[PDB]
Amino acid sequence: TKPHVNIGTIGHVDHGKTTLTAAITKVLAEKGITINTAHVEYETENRHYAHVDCPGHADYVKNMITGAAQMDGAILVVSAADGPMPQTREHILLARQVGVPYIVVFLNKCDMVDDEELLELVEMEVRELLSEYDFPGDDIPIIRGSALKALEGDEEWVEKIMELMDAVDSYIPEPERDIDKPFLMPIEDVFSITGRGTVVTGRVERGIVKVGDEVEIVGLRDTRKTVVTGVEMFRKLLDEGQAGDNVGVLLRGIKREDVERGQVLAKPGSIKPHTKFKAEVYVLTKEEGGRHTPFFNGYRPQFYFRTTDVTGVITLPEGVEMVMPGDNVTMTVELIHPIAMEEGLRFAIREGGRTVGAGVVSEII
Ligand SMILES: Nc1nc2c(ncn2[C@@H]2O[C@H](COP(=O)(O)OP(=O)(O)O)[C@@H](O)[C@H]2O)c(=O)[nH]1
Ligand SMILES: [Mg+2]
Repeated sequence: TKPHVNIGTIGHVDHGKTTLTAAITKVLAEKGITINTAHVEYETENRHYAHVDCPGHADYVKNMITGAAQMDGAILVVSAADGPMPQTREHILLARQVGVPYIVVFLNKCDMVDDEELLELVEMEVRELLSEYDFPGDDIPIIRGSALKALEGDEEWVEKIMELMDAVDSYIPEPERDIDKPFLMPIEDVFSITGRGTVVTGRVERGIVKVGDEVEIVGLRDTRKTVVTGVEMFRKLLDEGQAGDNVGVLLRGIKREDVERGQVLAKPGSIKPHTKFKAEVYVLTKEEGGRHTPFFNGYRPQFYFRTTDVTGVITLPEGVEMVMPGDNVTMTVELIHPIAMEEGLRFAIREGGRTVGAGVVSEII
């Protein structure tokens, strides 16, 4: 019966994220690139959660950009004593750059703060700071609690943990399943057979492709349309192929010269080709197998999107001159060929087949 949701705690060091994570688990029970990540699983009445808490700054940066999970929502932990602090802002910004869809706030350490008027002012400030980065600060739920005192079993704080989790259960919706999204299949291989026409293999990323459906071929070249005359696997002929399936798809009236790896098939109009975009990117450290030297405004490495890579030129934001191994940066990119893309799409940066970066499209230009 029970739906799955990926969430995780964000906010400034020491504000209570790890404590809150253990309070939530305690209470609910009673009822290459390296990322340090504590994962816990727990349940409410209505839902199953996979929850990540990170120790270090770098970990949040890397988990957010090059995940593993992808957060359907985040719990912003903020100390009522202190107020929002620099990493409060940084994590809000990152969540916006990478497309964390919803936020719920837990104002923590309310056991250290009598004075209702002060709590309201800290609350108003959290709200404004959320709205600076276009989250709807006026409607976000903010619960006032104490993770410490909830683990001691103190009743009023145990109930604030439940108030949080009720809020999460209601305000953070379940992610749209991939099968209910517009059809999309990145193309891996292309075969021309004289008997049949041209078939493109790959994995359906989303939706359903049905024999007789019409699809666009998007990216690299100009968007052409066609109709699907066949779906297949090794000795099976199928009427359709769905999200997760590896299939060959037979296309009608398509010369082999007119499709290639890196293009996608897609429901007509569902996705458009682009060369220019903004992205948040994490640059790997020497130790992660990345660069050991900085790069600058000209830099022109390979961008890997779905099944292919395209050369692109990187422009740094105003007042950033260099990027070191281990930084994260918002960069603007112009690729030499268009690629089917949307905000939220993740990609790698490589040079000579060696991974130097991981990124996500934050804005299409
Ligand atoms: N007074 C009080 N202290 C807390 C509360 N939650 C956490 N702390 C304390 O603040 C410190 C940092 O908490 P922790 O969960 O490690 O912070 P994190 O870095 O955000 O994960 C620890 O000493 C906690 O015991 C709370 O609800 N009330
Ligand atoms: Mg912690």
